[PDB]
Amino acid sequence: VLKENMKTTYHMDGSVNGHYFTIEGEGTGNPFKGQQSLKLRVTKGGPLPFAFDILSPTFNRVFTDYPEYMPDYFKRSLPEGYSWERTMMYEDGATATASVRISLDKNGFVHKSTFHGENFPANGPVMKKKGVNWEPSSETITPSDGILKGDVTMFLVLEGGQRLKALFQTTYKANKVVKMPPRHKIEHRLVRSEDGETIQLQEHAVAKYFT
Repeated sequence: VLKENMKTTYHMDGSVNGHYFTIEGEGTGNPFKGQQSLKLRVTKGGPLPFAFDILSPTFNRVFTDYPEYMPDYFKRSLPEGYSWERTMMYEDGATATASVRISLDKNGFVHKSTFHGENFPANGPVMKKKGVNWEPSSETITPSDGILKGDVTMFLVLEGGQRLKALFQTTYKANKVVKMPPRHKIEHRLVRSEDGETIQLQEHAVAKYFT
């Protein structure tokens, strides 16, 4: 059952510019209100020599506020769950891919991810750890042959105020056949903070039709 207070355990293996790392952590949130808060720790390869923000959107569209009148592909995928694949193309030529499987154990969600980043400029804002936070965004969600496609133009706010642009494209694939929504959008607000060792993420997400 999907709880009003739903927990997640996270495991990520990844590399950025050939630097391998591992992240583990926990989350809690209200999936029906599209709210979640995460506590993440670097367990291998820390301190990360890159801005954590390029990883944060990898750490679950179940935590989206969907109206009753719109099909919720992600909540309908439960308890079987779903997986997703994502490409992230930065305007400076840097590229990243992410792969995630979302499933359940007795305590809540199990979130297992991989992340491969390369060709971020060595003296760019990401390797110099100048990321602050992503801007709020609007992701277009489009059905296509059993899976959903997501398309969102992202802007990472840097120290000093300039913005690094990247195009995110995601495919979302339920582990069973589920009824699928029409084209719509999801409005995101993802905020990163820090508590000593712990990297903290909070996301709010709401689904809406266009117009």
